[PDB]
Amino acid sequence: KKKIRTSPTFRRPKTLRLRRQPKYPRKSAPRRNKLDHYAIIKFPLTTESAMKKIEDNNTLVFIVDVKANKHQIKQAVKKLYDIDVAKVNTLIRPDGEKKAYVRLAPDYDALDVANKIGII
Amino acid sequence: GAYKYIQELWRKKQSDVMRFLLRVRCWQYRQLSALHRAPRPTRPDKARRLGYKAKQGYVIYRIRVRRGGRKRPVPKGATYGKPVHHGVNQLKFARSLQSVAEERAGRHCGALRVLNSYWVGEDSTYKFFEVILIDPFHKAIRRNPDTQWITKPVHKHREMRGLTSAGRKSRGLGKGHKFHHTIGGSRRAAWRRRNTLQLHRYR
Amino acid sequence: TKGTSSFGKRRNKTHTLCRRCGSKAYHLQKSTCGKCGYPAKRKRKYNWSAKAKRRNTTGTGRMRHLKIVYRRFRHGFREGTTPKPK
Amino acid sequence: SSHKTFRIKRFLAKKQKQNRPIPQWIRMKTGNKIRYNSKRRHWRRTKLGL
Amino acid sequence: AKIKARDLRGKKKEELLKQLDDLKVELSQLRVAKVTGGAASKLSKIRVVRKSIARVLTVINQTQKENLRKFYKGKKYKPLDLRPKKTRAMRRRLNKHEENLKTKKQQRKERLYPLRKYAVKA
RNA sequence: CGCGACCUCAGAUCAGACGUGGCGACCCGCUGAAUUUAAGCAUAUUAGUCAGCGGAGGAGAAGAAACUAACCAGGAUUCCCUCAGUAACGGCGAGUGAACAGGGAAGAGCCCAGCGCCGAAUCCCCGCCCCGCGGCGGGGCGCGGGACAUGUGGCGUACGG
RNA sequence: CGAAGGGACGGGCGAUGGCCUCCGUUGCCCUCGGCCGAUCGAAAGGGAGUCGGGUUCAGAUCCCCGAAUCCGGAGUGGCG
Ligand SMILES: [Mg+2]
Ligand SMILES: [Mg+2]
Ligand SMILES: [Mg+2]
Ligand SMILES: [Mg+2]
Ligand SMILES: [Mg+2]
Ligand SMILES: [Mg+2]
Ligand SMILES: [Mg+2]
Ligand SMILES: [Mg+2]
Ligand SMILES: [Mg+2]
Ligand SMILES: [Mg+2]
Ligand SMILES: [Mg+2]
Ligand SMILES: [Mg+2]
Ligand SMILES: [Mg+2]
Ligand SMILES: [Mg+2]
Ligand SMILES: [Mg+2]
Ligand SMILES: [Mg+2]
Ligand SMILES: [Mg+2]
Ligand SMILES: [Mg+2]
Ligand SMILES: [Mg+2]
Ligand SMILES: [Mg+2]
Ligand SMILES: [Mg+2]
Ligand SMILES: [Mg+2]
Ligand SMILES: [Mg+2]
Ligand SMILES: [Mg+2]
Ligand SMILES: [Mg+2]
Ligand SMILES: [Mg+2]
Ligand SMILES: [Mg+2]
Ligand SMILES: [Zn+2]
Repeated sequence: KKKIRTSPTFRRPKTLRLRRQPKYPRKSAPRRNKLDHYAIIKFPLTTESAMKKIEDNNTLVFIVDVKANKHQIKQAVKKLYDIDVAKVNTLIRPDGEKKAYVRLAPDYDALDVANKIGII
Repeated sequence: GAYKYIQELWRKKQSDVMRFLLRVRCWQYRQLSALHRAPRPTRPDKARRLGYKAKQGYVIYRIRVRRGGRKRPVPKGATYGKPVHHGVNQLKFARSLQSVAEERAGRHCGALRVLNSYWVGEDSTYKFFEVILIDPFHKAIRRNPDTQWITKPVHKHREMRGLTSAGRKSRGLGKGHKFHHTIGGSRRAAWRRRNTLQLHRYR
Repeated sequence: TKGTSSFGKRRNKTHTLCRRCGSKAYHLQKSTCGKCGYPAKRKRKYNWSAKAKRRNTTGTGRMRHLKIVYRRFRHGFREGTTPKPK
Repeated sequence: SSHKTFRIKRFLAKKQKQNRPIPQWIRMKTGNKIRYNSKRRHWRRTKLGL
Repeated sequence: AKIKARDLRGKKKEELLKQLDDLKVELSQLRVAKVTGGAASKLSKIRVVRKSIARVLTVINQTQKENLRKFYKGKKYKPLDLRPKKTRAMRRRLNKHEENLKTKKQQRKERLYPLRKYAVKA
């Protein structure tokens, strides 16, 4: 009274949990983004079935890093080639690295983008 | 001083004043876990004539040890070969219960140094000890001589190498005609010296 | 039949590659490695096999860190110094 | 099998990049003592541990 | 046209990263020519650009690190990569100041009974 | 039926630290066989050894007598030479087996609790002004927190104080 | 043989950052509470929603073309 135990169980009461505020950072600097835009795209493919897909299917094809996802590939082509991307399909080859079929918008076409890159 | 009266009262363990305390504490210590920090020494005079000071960095742990002998870990009592080694039940372990109470305190508290330990009451089933632990990295200990010897890496896990007060009594080392077994530092050092064949250059 | 016709029923892996030490001895149902003993913290090592200890001891790998310490030992483990520029 | 985990597929990728002949210009270096690939593996004869 | 690391240590990060990221453009254009056959003069220059990126990033990572060695110059707590590395066993031992601490009873026998110097004639 | 003081416990991605694992020739603590020998074999022997487990260090362990000795006495511990294949142990069978003194290699001693006096005299932390860094300390402070009379520091230890 | 829930629109005391008229948050107080056992375990069990035509030397219910569909998000409302 006037406190009342309307339960047969003693539960542990909740206490004040407060956030950290350390006297020093454990690491001196944030680590550098070592998978940047130039580390996504390694080299394009210039095979006979890659040039056959640039013509008829309106899409580029690169060899990307194995760590990258379909969102980083869509942003790295958008940055260092100044072209817009509709969708990206990816596969990992039996060689070991990952192939990316980046499809352009219907505005652009890959035949006058591969001229600027120089793979043609 | 009033430590001289506590020293004589703990020599009266069968008196009606002291058998009452050693039963109400043994009841209290039985209802807790086997590893349990005490907030202060139960015996404040026995602790301090074994190296305890009331400074920061000296902690006390209460250890509960099952008493009795050492039953041999063999499946269904079958120790094969030569009936001299058919003994299973009436076997005794080489270290004492206080030596295996210090070892269970320092294995759980790996970041602490086991100084020494004392007795706080037994049972018929259990036996309770309190162990004096030292934190070797506190500035109240490392900035003090006569106690910074334990902050040296040669004193790590001294309860497991058998160099505390209770762990050393089971080694058989001392001066005398009785202690000829360990007359080179240990029983293994004396065995290795009298079983090497010294082969000089000139025989 | 215990001979040739019972080898044809073997199509179920018992072991696979382990995360620690990489040998193909990680037992799938026991959830343990038969080579390094990994679910566990301490590394499996026995003295009844002298040959099996000189196959995964210190030195048989790269020693990416200890070859630098063995070099840094020869100058007293010096740190934060610059070799007297021109 | 067509159903495979990523770290066994990466295992199989390494062991066909090193299932390769020796280059033609290795055999003209100073102090050669190597003429073919002594650890080259065929899929039919000698299988992989995995 | 070789960039050298001591030619770079006076130029700030607003013009190092401008000088860095167009080497990475230059490296990406060379790997384009590596898979189109290209030219042997443009294949030997891959290593010249790969080490040019490694040299600029070394000057950046060293200008940055010494500016954090001096931001924490004289503070109570430093980050773990700025405090010394030497050896784990050497970081646990007592320091220069508390190995030569002695009790007042220890430094009284040092001053009452010092070790003398003495020759003995024959 | 509140407010407090403590005591005993608890929570936290609290502030700052520390332990884990490897190697393992040497070292310490445990655990611990059987082949073998006895012309069989069970005590014994192999052997407190192999295998198993834990913990170290550049050495470790031991170490300043609850000692040896019975002398006209020696004087920490470790190592070597000798004692000595001896005293002793043993189906007194096979086998096992030290130590003291002596000669050398090194050579070093010390500290508590207690008993006592000394307004806790002591220590830890965090801010602070002044000097260094390069294993982060001294000097001063703060009617600034805390440990602490359930005993910190100084003197003092069996050779007496 | 454990003080094993760190959650909850709401209620509200509010420190209050603002398109401070409020309105998205925020900490604590009063209020309510067993997925009562961390976690792992099925490419044949349970498990929302893709099909037709065309296309390659080798890939497709995955690529093109054409028809759909599910789940989640919509505070600044996207209109009825
Ligand atoms: Mg895919
Ligand atoms: Mg027992
Ligand atoms: Mg026998
Ligand atoms: Mg034993
Ligand atoms: Mg390991
Ligand atoms: Mg076959
Ligand atoms: Mg094989
Ligand atoms: Mg003193
Ligand atoms: Mg913290
Ligand atoms: Mg025999
Ligand atoms: Mg025989
Ligand atoms: Mg026989
Ligand atoms: Mg024996
Ligand atoms: Mg062994
Ligand atoms: Mg260890
Ligand atoms: Mg070491
Ligand atoms: Mg020594
Ligand atoms: Mg020592
Ligand atoms: Mg004495
Ligand atoms: Mg003789
Ligand atoms: Mg023997
Ligand atoms: Mg005192
Ligand atoms: Mg619950
Ligand atoms: Mg699952
Ligand atoms: Mg399934
Ligand atoms: Mg299914
Ligand atoms: Mg097909
Ligand atoms: Zn393994």
